[PDB]
Amino acid sequence: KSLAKRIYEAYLKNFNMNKVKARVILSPPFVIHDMETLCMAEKTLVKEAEVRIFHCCQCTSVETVTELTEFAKAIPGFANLDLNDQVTLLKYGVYEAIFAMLSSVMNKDGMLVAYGNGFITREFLKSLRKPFCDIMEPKFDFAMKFNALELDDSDISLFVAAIICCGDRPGLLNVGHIEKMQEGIVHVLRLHLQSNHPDDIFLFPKLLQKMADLRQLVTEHAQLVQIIKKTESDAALHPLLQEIYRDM
Ligand SMILES: CC(C)(Oc1ccc(CCOc2ccc(/N=N/c3ccccc3)cc2)cc1)C(=O)O
Repeated sequence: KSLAKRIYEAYLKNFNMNKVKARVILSPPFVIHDMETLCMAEKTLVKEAEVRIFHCCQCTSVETVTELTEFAKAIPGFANLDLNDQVTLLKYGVYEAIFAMLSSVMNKDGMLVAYGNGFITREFLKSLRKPFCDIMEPKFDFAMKFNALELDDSDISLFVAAIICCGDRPGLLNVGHIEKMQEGIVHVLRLHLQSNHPDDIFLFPKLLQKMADLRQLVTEHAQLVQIIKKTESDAALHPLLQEIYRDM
């Protein structure tokens, strides 16, 4: 199906980091396993260590939104939608996509950061004071079960495309058409999963469960976000991310 080929190529063009790239790397990355190694990484690769780390998260968040936006625009049909719908889908979709794609750079030990040249451990993140330690853990939890599906980039591209073109985001104008868009993408995905993962012909419905879990993961994230907004002064939230979260 040509739709699979376009989305995949759009995803390779638009996402600087992808799974095969991240796996080749994890197969020489710098390891932030402690403060001493944190500071060293802040010398080369990119105020409390905690809020520093947080700020780095926001930077990465913003870059990925930009890339998701550009990826969206390259999805057949997307640019032909009304603007308020292009905005709506992105608004409600970026964080599900972000956390789905975050899985590609996480193993049980930690996650790649600084465009791949850094690696921050899961443990070191958990050692952090509250609530900042509660930020990455649920994402690591999601990632482990997600990576267990062993999707590749050709799968993930379609999965992210489906997250984005989602007929049930609140406030859509042309729902009928967006439903059909999603149907077409979901269709490509299912068949693609059937040819690319014959060993689990029910991998498709499992990914639908993943979608549900992403919606719940993100909801919980926004709450922790709202907590950190009200706890820590010195942890300012980037106005772009703040706009994304507004009335979400
Ligand atoms: C508030 C915010 C930003 O929440 C999020 C938190 C995490 C993520 C996923 C990406 O997370 C990262 C965490 C740490 C990173 N550190 N990189 C370095 C580099 C050098 C030195 C120290 C750390 C990078 C990514 C997404 C969102 C949100 O709601 O957007």
